[PDB]
Amino acid sequence: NSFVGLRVVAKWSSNGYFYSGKITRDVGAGKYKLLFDDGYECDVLGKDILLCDPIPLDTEVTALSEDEYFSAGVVKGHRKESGELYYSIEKEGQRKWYKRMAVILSLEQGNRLREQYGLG
Amino acid sequence: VPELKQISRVEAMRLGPGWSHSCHAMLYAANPGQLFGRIPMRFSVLMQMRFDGLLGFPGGFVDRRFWSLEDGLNRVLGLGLGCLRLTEADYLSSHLTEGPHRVVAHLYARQLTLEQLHAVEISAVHSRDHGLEVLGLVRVPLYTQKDRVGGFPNFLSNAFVSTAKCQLLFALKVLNMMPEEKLVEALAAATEKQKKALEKL
Amino acid sequence: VPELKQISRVEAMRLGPGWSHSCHAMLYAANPGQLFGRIPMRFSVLMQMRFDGLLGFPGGFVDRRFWSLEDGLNRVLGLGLGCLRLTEADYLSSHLTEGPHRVVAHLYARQLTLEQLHAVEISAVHSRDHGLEVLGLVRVPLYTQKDRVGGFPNFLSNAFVSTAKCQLLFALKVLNMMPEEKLVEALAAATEKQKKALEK
Repeated sequence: NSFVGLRVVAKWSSNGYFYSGKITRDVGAGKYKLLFDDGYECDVLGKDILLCDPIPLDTEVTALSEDEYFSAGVVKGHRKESGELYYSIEKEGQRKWYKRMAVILSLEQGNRLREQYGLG
Repeated sequence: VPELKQISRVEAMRLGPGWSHSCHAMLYAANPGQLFGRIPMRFSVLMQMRFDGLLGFPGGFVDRRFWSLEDGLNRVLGLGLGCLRLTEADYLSSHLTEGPHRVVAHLYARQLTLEQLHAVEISAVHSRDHGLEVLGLVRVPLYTQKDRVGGFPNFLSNAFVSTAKCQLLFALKVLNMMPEEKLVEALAAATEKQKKALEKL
Repeated sequence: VPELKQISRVEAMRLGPGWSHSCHAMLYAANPGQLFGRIPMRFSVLMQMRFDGLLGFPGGFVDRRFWSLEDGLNRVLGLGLGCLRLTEADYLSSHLTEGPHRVVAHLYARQLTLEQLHAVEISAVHSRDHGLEVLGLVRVPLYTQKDRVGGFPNFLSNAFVSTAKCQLLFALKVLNMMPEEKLVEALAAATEKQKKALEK
């Protein structure tokens, strides 16, 4: 039973957004060292971690569109190219492709996944 | 009091290129003046009205590919205040801002003389960013009036950059400018004022 | 929409002694500049952060048993804006404020060049009341950004002198600076912001 090396979507604050990353160390006492794809590394409790990779189809997520503003969308497909995962997010009837780090969950969107993928 | 998650400087410098860095300065000075000749002001702090209609501190986003955090701050201060240079000795803290974007906010703070603080206000009206990104400087009133709203509570009820409002209250506490008991009191009165004003409309 | 009862100038001068009078000035200028090189700024209007932490217009109370409305207003303006005197021709409107206290608020307005407006901002920093009753001047952003809150709607979500917010919206309309639908939209977004922010 080891979570080290598994891809997750986690929040680094109790009321923040969920970002994609990986578990690096088992700090113990329900705590995990998590390295986010953005380079941020910190300890995170299991209740703040979603063990799901990729984000399931039809999930509502928050995506960075046009590299300026975030907005809500729905996952409609996945695709990997040269090791990089791309999400097909539909926003108001229009689909686009987003990098992995451009796809996050709001506190409400992620909390709705805790019972299916949560670590606590 | 709203609080952002702190991060050490060296660990912020390890954040990946997907993070944006912002540097802002809290300039303040002891003020022996008395409003109406009966209300001591104690300290004056400088904030500004931004292009987007929100209050915040001087500064902005910095490029740190090939420059330090201080060099980037001084660039955005030279455009926004036209004032003199700050150094690494003025660095106070770094915070991870509320999402969704990945931003780490560095806060600097220096106590000037009241004369030097006014000279910053004079230079700011002559700066390139005046009228464009910066729509004016405002002094923060740290006093409260007999009605218990006038002054600092009313000021906190304005619209802020969320990061700046957290930085203001965090700095006033750790710089020993306002007792933490007085900050929670003022912030509570401000919220109450916001409640009533919104209940009506 | 904030809309105070409007009374004529002569009807306001015949009110009993229990009424207080205030005089404030709205200085604005046509602005041909573009923010970020895209959105137009159109007009610049001057307001100020007051000692009490609220936004409002330059001016204050005038005691009619000592001053006329013009001489009283100009005494206050001289202490905060330097050398700028308005006249009876700059008078715009009179509005009866919300209770309990009975106050009549007289709005004055003068168009300037953007150069002259900036000169007023320079004089204000050197004025006598700078750092006492006036904590700084600010320009009103009349534009709205792509996110529909940036600019004028965010500005309208700040804390105002109740009369000043009505005088701003009234003056932008009758001075042909903002369309009616342009004001309603901004005020509705500002209110939605104050709700969205206080719930979170």
